[PDB]
Amino acid sequence: STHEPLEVLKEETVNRHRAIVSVMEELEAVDWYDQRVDASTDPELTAILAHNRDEEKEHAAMTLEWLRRNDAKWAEHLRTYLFTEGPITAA
Amino acid sequence: STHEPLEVLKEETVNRHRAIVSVMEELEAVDWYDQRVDASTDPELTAILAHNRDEEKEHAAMTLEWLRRNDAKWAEHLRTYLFTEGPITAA
Amino acid sequence: STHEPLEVLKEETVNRHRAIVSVMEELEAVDWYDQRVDASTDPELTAILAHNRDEEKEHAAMTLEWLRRNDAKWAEHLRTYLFTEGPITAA
Amino acid sequence: STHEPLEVLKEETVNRHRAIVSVMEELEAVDWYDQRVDASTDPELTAILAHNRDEEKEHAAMTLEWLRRNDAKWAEHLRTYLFTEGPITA
Amino acid sequence: STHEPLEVLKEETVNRHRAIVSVMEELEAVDWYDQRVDASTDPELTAILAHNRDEEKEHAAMTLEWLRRNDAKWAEHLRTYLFTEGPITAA
Amino acid sequence: STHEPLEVLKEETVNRHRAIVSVMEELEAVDWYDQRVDASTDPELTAILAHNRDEEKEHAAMTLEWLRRNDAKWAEHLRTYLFTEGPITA
Amino acid sequence: STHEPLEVLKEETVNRHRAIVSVMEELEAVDWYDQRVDASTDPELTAILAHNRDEEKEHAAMTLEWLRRNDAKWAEHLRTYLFTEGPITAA
Amino acid sequence: STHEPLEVLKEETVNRHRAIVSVMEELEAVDWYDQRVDASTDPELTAILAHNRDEEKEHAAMTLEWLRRNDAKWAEHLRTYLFTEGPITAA
Amino acid sequence: STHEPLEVLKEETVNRHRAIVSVMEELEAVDWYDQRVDASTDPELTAILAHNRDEEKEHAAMTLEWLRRNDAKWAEHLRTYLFTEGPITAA
Amino acid sequence: STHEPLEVLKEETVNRHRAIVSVMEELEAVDWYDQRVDASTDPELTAILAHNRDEEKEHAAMTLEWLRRNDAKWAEHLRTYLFTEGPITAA
Ligand SMILES: [Ca+2]
Ligand SMILES: [Ca+2]
Ligand SMILES: [Ca+2]
Ligand SMILES: [Ca+2]
Ligand SMILES: [Ca+2]
Ligand SMILES: [Ca+2]
Ligand SMILES: [Ca+2]
Ligand SMILES: [Ca+2]
Ligand SMILES: [Ca+2]
Ligand SMILES: [Ca+2]
Ligand SMILES: [Ca+2]
Ligand SMILES: [Fe+3]
Ligand SMILES: [Fe+3]
Ligand SMILES: [Fe+3]
Ligand SMILES: [Fe+3]
Ligand SMILES: [Fe+3]
Ligand SMILES: [Fe+3]
Ligand SMILES: [Fe+3]
Ligand SMILES: [Fe+3]
Ligand SMILES: [Fe+3]
Ligand SMILES: [Fe+3]
Repeated sequence: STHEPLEVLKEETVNRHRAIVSVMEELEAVDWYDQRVDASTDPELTAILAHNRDEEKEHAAMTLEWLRRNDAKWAEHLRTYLFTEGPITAA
Repeated sequence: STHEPLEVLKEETVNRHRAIVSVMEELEAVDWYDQRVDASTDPELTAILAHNRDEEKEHAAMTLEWLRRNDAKWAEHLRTYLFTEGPITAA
Repeated sequence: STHEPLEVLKEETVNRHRAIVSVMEELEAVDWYDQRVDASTDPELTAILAHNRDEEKEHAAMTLEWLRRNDAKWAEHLRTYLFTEGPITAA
Repeated sequence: STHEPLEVLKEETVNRHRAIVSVMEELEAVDWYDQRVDASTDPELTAILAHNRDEEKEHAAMTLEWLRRNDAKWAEHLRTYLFTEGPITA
Repeated sequence: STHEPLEVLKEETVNRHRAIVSVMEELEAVDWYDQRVDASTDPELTAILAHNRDEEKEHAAMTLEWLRRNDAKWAEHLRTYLFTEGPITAA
Repeated sequence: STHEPLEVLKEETVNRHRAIVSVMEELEAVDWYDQRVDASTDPELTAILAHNRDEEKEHAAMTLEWLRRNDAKWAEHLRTYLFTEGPITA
Repeated sequence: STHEPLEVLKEETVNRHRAIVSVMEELEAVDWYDQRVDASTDPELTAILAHNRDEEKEHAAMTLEWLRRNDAKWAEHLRTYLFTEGPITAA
Repeated sequence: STHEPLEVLKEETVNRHRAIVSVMEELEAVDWYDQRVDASTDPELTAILAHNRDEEKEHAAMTLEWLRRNDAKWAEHLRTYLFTEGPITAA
Repeated sequence: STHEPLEVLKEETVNRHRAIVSVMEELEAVDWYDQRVDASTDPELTAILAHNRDEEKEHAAMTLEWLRRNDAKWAEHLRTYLFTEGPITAA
Repeated sequence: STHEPLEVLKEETVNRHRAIVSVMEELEAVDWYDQRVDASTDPELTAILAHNRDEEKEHAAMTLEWLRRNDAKWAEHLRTYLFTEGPITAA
């Protein structure tokens, strides 16, 4: 699932790939579940969709913390913007 | 680009969809660029790919902070795991 | 996200569609996470990937149980095969 | 059809992959068929579509049972929720 | 799932479409299952795969007979070639 | 275009794959052409579309006979339903 | 199957779209069948594949003639290059 | 980009594949551009789109002539139908 | 082809969408033709592929110029980097 | 991610491939972000989307300048059309 041949990729690059596509898949699941929660017309299904939705956010956060500990630029930019106040574009 | 009809989705659900697919696309770009950075055999191109790569991480971080500010469970789970030490699964 | 126009689909068909597509996506996440667990060369990442993997199995089982309660034929066939011993093809 | 090279995957991982994608494909067929059953305006076709639909559930159930027998946490989590009463999120 | 808008398609064209895509999907399942049957290294799984495989052929055959009964050229061409002997291109 | 590596597939399996994918593509063309025939507002084009459509059916029927001759379960199930009368789900 | 909404498209444009996509699908079948013909290890199947292959070329040629009759620039460029000798880039 | 492994394909088959997929891509560009021409509400863009469209037809015709010179059935079938008069299905 | 409903998109956004997607498709064609030029083993075909390739670049440049003239930020950023000589990341 | 096998492609072809798909992805991001800016009903999100949008144009422009410096026909055709006056077609 990589775009370049594995023999020219550094191991750390490939591990970061694994982490990044995981976050991508978690975000997609968050998004789809939230849409299904709004549209669902069954209360028992809605409670299940909403529970799964919010656990995906936890999955994403864990993997994003791993990216942060293993990439100086993820560390730098996440530190600049996360948990701030005032206009996000002026930080 | 939504899986459910727009008329049954809450406004904040659609705006979070816009933000979430944006973060997904930034992540994809990070990964793609980093792979091309490893495989490139032209250092002038490599310099452009790496420059672009790291700005995508900033675009992702900005959008993630917006999500964090506009979604309680994103705020909760990001607070739990980001900028921690020790085992990520037990934070 | 349906193959037929929503206005000819019964309400229950559309809810089962939401549940079915959720189980599909969970199964896919299990499989992909398990492959990344095998291939990962970073122990902290591996711990995270395996943690998320097993929670997707729980998201799936919760949704399958909803399908079972809301579809007589799922109930019948799941009852026949799940939690049995001996040859599966002979139950 | 795997995302990681086969030489780094354990045999058991690959067999579970085969089962898992089988279940996915059965689920998809159940959903597709059910929608076509609702939309179809020919009763003879509808009968075929519905027949096929419910046999895919059986295909899915059989494959899922194998998965369950060959993966400890599938077995654990399915045991928690399947054939229960009261709120599923509990 | 139609290539043309439903509002210009005749009802019977749309029903034949439902049948054709059904057969297409069955054929795909037969093929994927057979490939998994050859590659599987667990005999209990292999037996299930083979079982499912052969029932997809029956799903296809039922739907093909519906097409034969509802389309005169399907009827003509299936009668010319199916269950014949000697060279297929010379029937 | 196979989901499993070629080195573990039997030769006959790969040939059936060639046949099956051919039939799938013929069916897709039949369907696509029939929709275009319905939507077309040019009679000369429609005539071409309809002609091509019905020849795809012949392409499919030929390849389907090859499968019937080379796969016992295709022979069995095709024989149960094809050229029959009364309700198909029986 | 169009990229723009049908009500902004001229009728004739939509009919040329039907013809063009038909030719595209015929070309694809020609290519795939030809590849299957080279790879097949069953002579009887190969004869069916080659027979079908060459009839796709006729389906394509027929539809292409309609295009030529209904589009002045198709007529111009097909006239310039088809059935010529010497270097194609110098026709 | 081939469906069969390159080692079982004849060189000529692969060159024909390169030409066929080129024509397919040209036809797709012709169609897409023609749709954007009808839909555009900017005349300067429209003139560019129309210009590109008609040059794609030329690219297709050139490549189609190469196929004709390198494939007996293309030569046969193109000769039968192109630049004819009266009903196309009857040449 | 758009990701948001057309009725919420400004007319100029939609026209820029048409141009942007045209450039993307032109770039794609340049890349694929260039790959086919390298791999082709028939010199007559290679000459056609190379000719078409280089015309796609002209199609892209024309459309890129339309974007330059109709979008302030494209104009600003293209002006900064196009037709320069020093190291690209420092302009 | 190439359509031809890497061992038949020149090094320069593959690096141009890396730049071109990068430009394509940048163009796609510009378009998607621009559509989201129009549709967004959250002004704080809109400002992030617009910021990111315009930085993608800069990423594209850098990469495009690299292509211009490494491909004689890109340089020739870009020089013909960019930053010109009068009708784009007649330049
Ligand atoms: Ca997913
Ligand atoms: Ca992208
Ligand atoms: Ca390992
Ligand atoms: Ca059975
Ligand atoms: Ca399927
Ligand atoms: Ca049965
Ligand atoms: Ca096709
Ligand atoms: Ca009509
Ligand atoms: Ca294209
Ligand atoms: Ca200068
Ligand atoms: Ca250079
Ligand atoms: Fe998850
Ligand atoms: Fe970005
Ligand atoms: Fe999940
Ligand atoms: Fe099935
Ligand atoms: Fe089936
Ligand atoms: Fe055909
Ligand atoms: Fe055909
Ligand atoms: Fe072209
Ligand atoms: Fe072009
Ligand atoms: Fe970018």
